Amino acid sequence: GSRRYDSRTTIFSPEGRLYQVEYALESISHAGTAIGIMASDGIVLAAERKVTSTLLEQDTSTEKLYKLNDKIAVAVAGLTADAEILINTARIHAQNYLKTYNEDIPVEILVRRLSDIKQGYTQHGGLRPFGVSFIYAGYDDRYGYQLYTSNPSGNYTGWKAISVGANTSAAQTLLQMDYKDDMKVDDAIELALKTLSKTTDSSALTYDRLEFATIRKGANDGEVYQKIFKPQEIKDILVKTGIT
Amino acid sequence: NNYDGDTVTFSPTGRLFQVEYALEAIKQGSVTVGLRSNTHAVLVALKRNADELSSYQKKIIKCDEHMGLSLAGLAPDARVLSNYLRQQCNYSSLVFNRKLAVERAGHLLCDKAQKNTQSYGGRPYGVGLLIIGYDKSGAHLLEFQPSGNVTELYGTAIGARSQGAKTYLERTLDTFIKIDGNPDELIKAGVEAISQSLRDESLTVDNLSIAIVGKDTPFTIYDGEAVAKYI
Amino acid sequence: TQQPIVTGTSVISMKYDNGVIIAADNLGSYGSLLRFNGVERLIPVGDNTVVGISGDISDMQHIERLLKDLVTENAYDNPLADAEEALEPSYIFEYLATVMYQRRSKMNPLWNAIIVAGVQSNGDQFLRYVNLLGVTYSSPTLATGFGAHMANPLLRKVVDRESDIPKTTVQVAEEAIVNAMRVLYYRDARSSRNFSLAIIDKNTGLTFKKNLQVENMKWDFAKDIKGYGTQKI
Amino acid sequence: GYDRALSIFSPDGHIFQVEYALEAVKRGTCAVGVKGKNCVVLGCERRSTLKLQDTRITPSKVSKIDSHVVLSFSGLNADSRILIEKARVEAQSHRLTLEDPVTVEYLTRYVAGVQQRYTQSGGVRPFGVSTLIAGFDPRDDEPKLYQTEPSGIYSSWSAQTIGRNSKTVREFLEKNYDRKEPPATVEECVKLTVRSLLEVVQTGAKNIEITVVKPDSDIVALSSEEINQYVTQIEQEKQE
Amino acid sequence: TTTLAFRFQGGIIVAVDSRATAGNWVASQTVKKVIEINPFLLGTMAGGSADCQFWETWLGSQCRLHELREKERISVAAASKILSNLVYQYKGAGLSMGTMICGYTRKEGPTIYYVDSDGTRLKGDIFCVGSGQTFAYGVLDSNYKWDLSVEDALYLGKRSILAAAHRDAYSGGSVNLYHVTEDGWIYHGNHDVGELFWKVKEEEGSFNNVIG
Amino acid sequence: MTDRYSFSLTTFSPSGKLGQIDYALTAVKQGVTSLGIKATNGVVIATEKKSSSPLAMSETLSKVSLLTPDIGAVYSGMGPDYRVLVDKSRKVAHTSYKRIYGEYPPTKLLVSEVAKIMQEATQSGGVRPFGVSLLIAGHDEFNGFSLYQVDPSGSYFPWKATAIGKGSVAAKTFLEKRWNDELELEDAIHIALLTLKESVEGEFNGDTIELAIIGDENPDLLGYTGIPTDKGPRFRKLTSQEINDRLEAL
Amino acid sequence: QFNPYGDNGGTILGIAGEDFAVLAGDTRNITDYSINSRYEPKVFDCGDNIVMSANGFAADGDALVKRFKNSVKWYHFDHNDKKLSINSAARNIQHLLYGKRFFPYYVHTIIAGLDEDGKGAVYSFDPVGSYEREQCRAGGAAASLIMPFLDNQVNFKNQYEPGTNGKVKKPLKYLSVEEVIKLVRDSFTSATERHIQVGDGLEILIVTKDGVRKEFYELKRD
Amino acid sequence: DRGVSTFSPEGRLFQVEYSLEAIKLGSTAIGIATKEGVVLGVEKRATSPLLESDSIEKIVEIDRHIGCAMSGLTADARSMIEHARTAAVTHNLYYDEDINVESLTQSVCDLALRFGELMSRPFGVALLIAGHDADDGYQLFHAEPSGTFYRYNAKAIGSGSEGAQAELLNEWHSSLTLKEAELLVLKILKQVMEEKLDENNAQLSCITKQDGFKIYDNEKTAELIKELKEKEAAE
Ligand SMILES: [Mg+2]
Repeated sequence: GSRRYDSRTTIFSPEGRLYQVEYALESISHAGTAIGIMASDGIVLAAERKVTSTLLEQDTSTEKLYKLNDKIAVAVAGLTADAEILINTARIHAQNYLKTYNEDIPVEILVRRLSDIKQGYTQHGGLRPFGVSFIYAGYDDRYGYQLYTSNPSGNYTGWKAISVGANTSAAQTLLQMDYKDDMKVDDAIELALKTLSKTTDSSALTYDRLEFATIRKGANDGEVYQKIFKPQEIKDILVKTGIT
Repeated sequence: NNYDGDTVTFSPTGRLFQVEYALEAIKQGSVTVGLRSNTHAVLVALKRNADELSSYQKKIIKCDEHMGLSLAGLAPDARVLSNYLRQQCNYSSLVFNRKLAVERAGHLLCDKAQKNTQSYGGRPYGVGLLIIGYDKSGAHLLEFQPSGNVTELYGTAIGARSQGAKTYLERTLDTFIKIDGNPDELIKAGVEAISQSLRDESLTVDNLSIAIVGKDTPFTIYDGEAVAKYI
Repeated sequence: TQQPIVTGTSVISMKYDNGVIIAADNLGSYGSLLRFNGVERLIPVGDNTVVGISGDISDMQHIERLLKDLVTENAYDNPLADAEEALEPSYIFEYLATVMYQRRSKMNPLWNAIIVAGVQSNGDQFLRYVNLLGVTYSSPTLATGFGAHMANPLLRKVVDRESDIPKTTVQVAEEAIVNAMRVLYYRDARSSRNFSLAIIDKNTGLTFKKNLQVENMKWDFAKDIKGYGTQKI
Repeated sequence: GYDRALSIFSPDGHIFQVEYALEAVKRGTCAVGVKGKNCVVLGCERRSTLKLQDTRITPSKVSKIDSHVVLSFSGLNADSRILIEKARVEAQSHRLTLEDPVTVEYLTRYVAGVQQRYTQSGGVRPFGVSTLIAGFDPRDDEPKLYQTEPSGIYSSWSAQTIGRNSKTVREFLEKNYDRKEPPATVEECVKLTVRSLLEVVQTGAKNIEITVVKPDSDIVALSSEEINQYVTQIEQEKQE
Repeated sequence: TTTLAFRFQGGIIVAVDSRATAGNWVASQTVKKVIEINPFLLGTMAGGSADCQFWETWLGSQCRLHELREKERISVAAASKILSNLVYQYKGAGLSMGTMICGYTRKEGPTIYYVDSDGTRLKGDIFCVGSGQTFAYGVLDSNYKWDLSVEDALYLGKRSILAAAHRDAYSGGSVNLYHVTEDGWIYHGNHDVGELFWKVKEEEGSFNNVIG
Repeated sequence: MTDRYSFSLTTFSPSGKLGQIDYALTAVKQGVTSLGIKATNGVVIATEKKSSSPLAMSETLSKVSLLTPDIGAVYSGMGPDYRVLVDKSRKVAHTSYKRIYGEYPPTKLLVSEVAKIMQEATQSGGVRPFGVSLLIAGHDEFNGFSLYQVDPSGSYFPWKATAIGKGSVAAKTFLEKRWNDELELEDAIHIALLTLKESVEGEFNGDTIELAIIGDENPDLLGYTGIPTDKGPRFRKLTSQEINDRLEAL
Repeated sequence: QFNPYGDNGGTILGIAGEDFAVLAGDTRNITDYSINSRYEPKVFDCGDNIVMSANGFAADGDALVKRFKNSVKWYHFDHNDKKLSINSAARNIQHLLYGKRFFPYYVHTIIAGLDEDGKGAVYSFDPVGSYEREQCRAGGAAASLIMPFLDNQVNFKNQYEPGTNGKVKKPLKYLSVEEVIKLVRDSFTSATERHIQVGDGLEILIVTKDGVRKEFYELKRD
Repeated sequence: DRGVSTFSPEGRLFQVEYSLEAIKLGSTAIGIATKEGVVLGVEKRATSPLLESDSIEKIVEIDRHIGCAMSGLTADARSMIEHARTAAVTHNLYYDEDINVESLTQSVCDLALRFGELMSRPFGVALLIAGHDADDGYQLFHAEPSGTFYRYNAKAIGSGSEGAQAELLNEWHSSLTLKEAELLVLKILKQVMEEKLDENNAQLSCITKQDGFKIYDNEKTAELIKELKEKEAAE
């Protein structure tokens, strides 16, 4: 019958690893590098678009950075189509929580929910996992600024600074070297862009190959503002930090 | 070989190996004999024990007051099929105030076994059954194979070494068919038939199992000292 | 739950020494409108059973098809379909009785009163009743609707208990039935003159009589009846 | 639905998927449970391959199932959350219907039941997780410590360890833990738990987590400095 | 019907009448309104007789399954709540039930739960249910003390049923007495109201209104 | 019976490749060249009508399809897969948008819905991916004119101009040299015809070329008058004659 | 509107002796003011030395008896031909009846036989399954006419020993099967006189350790 | 791969035959039926000295008149026990009586073959079901994952089964007392166990008509072990 053609996506190897999760992680390692850096006064999200073209309409394009709600955003590494399925589910969870409790969803609760969905695909259903890793940048009034990451296994962890996608080994070493706890957003912006500039597989880092975002309390008084940078604004911050 | 992984696969010569393997389970099972006259129908079954501490596995199951069977092969499958017969016998009585014909009982068993041979996921039944009964057309004896093939017979035997009993019945055909109005002599013929399938072991008091149904005889099973008379 | 629309009135029946008789008129009423005059309400099943049905006619026609289907089904893989394994009256009744009670239990009844009349394999007379409620009973005489009130009293004067059955001939039984049908025509406003009568005998088999009429009627005395009390002219 | 039998017997009578789930537990960070006379201590290893971590928000290894019971684990982290959630729901369901919180044994039996179910259900793989469940029964001062594993078997332990190099720390515990006289105080029990992890951990810095559970819903997690004092005192006695 | 149950020093007294009526017609005088759920738990029968019988012997099955799984006697709180949660699922369907779930455990002591087909579950010291409940309450309230002896408590329950049996037309027949201890309930006999009335009238000097 | 293929037929290989998606892209590569160019006041999408037989009436085979009055689509790869995607894309524009908001979806969101359908065929049980790449051109009030590409994976990208299928690599290079942000619609059509000629072997005329535009509102194509706000569709398929007229000025 | 229920009249009576039990019932079946049958058996031998009658709406009565007889058959299949004890049969019937709690069998069921100590047993059920072992129980149309008579003549209620004047009750001496049958016959003769639905014939089933025996008696047919 | 419900060429279900191998790896369980009662005994086999051995529950109560011992993948037995207990209690609810030991055993065995592609595999555990009813007296059954159950006068299952069964072959007779059976289980357990038998690594139980099913205290079993040692040293 049908059994013959079943890949069995949800099984352990003899070593106790999940084949498909491991192979999905291998897929993600070829995706454009995304970096998140958490500062005392905000969070930075920086990400590299994959070998673009001059005819790509950049100002209307979005492959890396997505908004989940007014307080939480994500950086994507892997299959964009898979990520959008999960992103829409996350947006709905945030709204369900807001409708139920009349309060914005805490960052970890949203992250756990998405991570639990990914987990399900590794344990039951016989379907392939989502070939996506997320960096979650968000704010709530309990823990303040938070950075998380989740991968196809459904495992998530908290970070001060983190990278996903390509060259994470090189990127994580560079971040570990220059990151400090008392760091500020403007410094983190510079670190994020410097790290990408060194780890990139491209010849040079330019505005058309980047997506950039900041979550700041640099919003007028006790509230949080998300800023998805425009192509011209990414070009300006590249000149300011002295990369171009 | 490559065509025995499941029941849904014909071999290049048009064979269903899973069904044939299920048929093999019957041959491994203990011998049981069936035979009838015009008034009575008799089941004789050699029960098998695990060891000397264990009980002897029961071989005969009552389906109604006028019908029952003996099994050879997977006992749980016989329980499923006998339960199904009990229900069909019972449905006929409740809905139509009518005792289920032995021939129609066979048709139902055939069709139930057939569905297991043509569908993916399932498996054939791993048991053979000998159904005896007395209905509106007299005494009857059926042989059920889990391939689906049900056969009305004067006498037969299934299980290990059943060929010896089957040849005996084939010789005695003209004698035992005429044993009308004499239950004890018809059982004697059945006990003498099943004896042709014995090696090393002989028929003891907790070894032998006999059932009978007839004109003015409800389906009744005899075990223990009730069969010492026939040893 | 429904309401009956096109209806059939009394079915009457009785046992006699060698078998059973059953009769029912050929009318399909539509309330007070005597709409359909050629409705057969006695339906034979094989050569040993006749099912008489009153009440809703659309449900009768459905039951008629079930019985037709029952004969077909019994013949499947049955070499003795016309012999030892032929349908008995008792089988046909029990089946209907099951259906009727199941249907009332789903609150969607077949709006009928049924009498199954026949002769069993061993020659025994079979006569049993079942209705929309699934209520069943047997008696030497059985009648539905108005028949119960008017026919039974007359038929019970012939066969008052079980011991009177062997003393009752087919001529006496048929006479009593035919008279009862006349009485019902006098007194039941939803009856017709035309009726069918079926005899199931253990010796002579099934005799089905169609297009019978109520005859020998008394009306002449009506001419003398004038006014409603005091009127003379 | 997906109905494929993933957990099945092999010719030698083994269910490899359940056995491969144990290999995932072997890979997981070490977890240890030690019960004293009036307390239970749960020790957990944190691999220092991950620095730049935010320890405030990162999922802690020990989880409260109720106010009186805790659960630690070794193996797949994502899998453990599913067992923890189910356990927490069952704990509240028990309080709602029985009008009494779960016993530690009951909660263990439930989690072990869930794990077992996943070893003979179609279309699912077993949990790559072994758990240590510890606490005190309601209105009871006797310490409880239980272990579960992917197959679904569970049992009570005076002391136990699971995860990577658990063979080594079990070796330590088997010679250092006396049943006739268990760690009489919180100090002694925590000390023995830290000592057992120091056989395997590497640096005694942020690699050791300790959680102390006492009777009547008295659960507290030790901080870095508090644990560091145990690490300091252990090695100073060792220099002799 | 008249059923009562009250907590005291020596445990619980359960007392019920025996009459069942269909309209004015007295169907039975020998009805059992105390369900023996198990050797430790008792339930009283008011409202729907079948509903009480069926679901309280079912409750006994659930209690048996509990102590097989948990290796421990089920609490009166848990046992009562199994019943109340069940009937609450059937709320609206037309179950009729007014019962006292009575038991004596280590952790709780003597405990009585009034359970209702509306889903009501009340813990209490004295409960009285049925058409004759008001008559029994009067005798109970004016004579009840915690420090009653087992002998006096048994009599109080018996006398309170008699008070109802006399006045309430739909109560009578006979009185069934039970005493619930920690080691289980103890049956204290069937007492015909006809004979009991005259006996009590003479010995107690009560019911002077009635000529004997 | 029952669909017993409840498991994924597309899975990650050890190297991290999703084989069936790659193979679907290989099928797209074999497909006939189609392209899209965005101008300041419009968008053009074009392809070759590769007629399987001269007896076949190639007018009955529409490679360029209207999705909404302001959105059009063209493809490269497997025609049948495209046809069913157009059916689903048309329906989803109504069910998940027009029946809710009382207006047609903006280009990017319709593209998003199409992408979602293609993504699901890449992960759902017992199916293969779609063997097509779509180029979707459209206009809406708040986003203006736009052009999107949608791949078998479900990934989609916005383009100023692009090509897919057989001679895409050469065509994209040709478009890079010609494209600027000051093109008028007629200029884009002129460039489209030039670009498309390179990948066409045989006949090159209005009967062998299918070309449509997203441009000005066409009140003549609305079918009714009386409502001022309703000004007609922006999607218009060029006629065989209209193409040939521009092939003389080529 | 369709009414799924009807009243087929009839009256049944169960009496438990010391080592026997009787279950009697009239054989008349009726609707409204018409007689359907003068002989329609109402009390049935269900096997295992148990007799049963479900009086009231005959369709539900016939359905229940049928299902119980079926339950006896399957009890034998499932439990190695074990005899179904009267107390076990009673509990089983409760579940059959309560199974239709919200669309009940409109019948008053009585069963009779011997308990596991060989003593006479009668069980009495309401329509929805509440049941009890009883010594004496009339059911059906003329139950109210019969039970007071039985209270007086079986249990000797309100009867005292002459001379004592209310001080000593008449002792509850055991009745023989012949004595019970007299009281059954007189109960039904009296019920026939004063209740229109009672008459035609009386059929009594007597249960002893030897088995089930039947006795039939004529009743007035008016 | 291949079907879960596939037959081998010899006419046996692969999965059932493989589960029987898992049971051979299980700890030893022994049952002995007498006219004074049935005795059930097990090897606990703790994997470490830190494992509190009294938490090992391989002997279990189904009803007051039915007990059960297990061997193999003991986690699989929990749902079987649950079903058994439910069946016993349900039958009491429906019939106001105790359920027959055979009928209980049959109800458990009906679960066995409910596997395919219902559960995904057979049970990896064998059960010794011991009990008493009024019809057939004291009984001991062996319930397998094949769905077959044999009644036994005495039976051993687990790793030391064939050695123990040969020993039971010689030792069992129809006039055994309960005390004689208790010692006999202890004797044979001690023979086949790897570790030295004591009250902590072995457990006894019995079912009698009067007292019902009872698991033995470690103090009670310890005395029977000491009684055993002395009587073996007595010759
Ligand atoms: Mg009368």
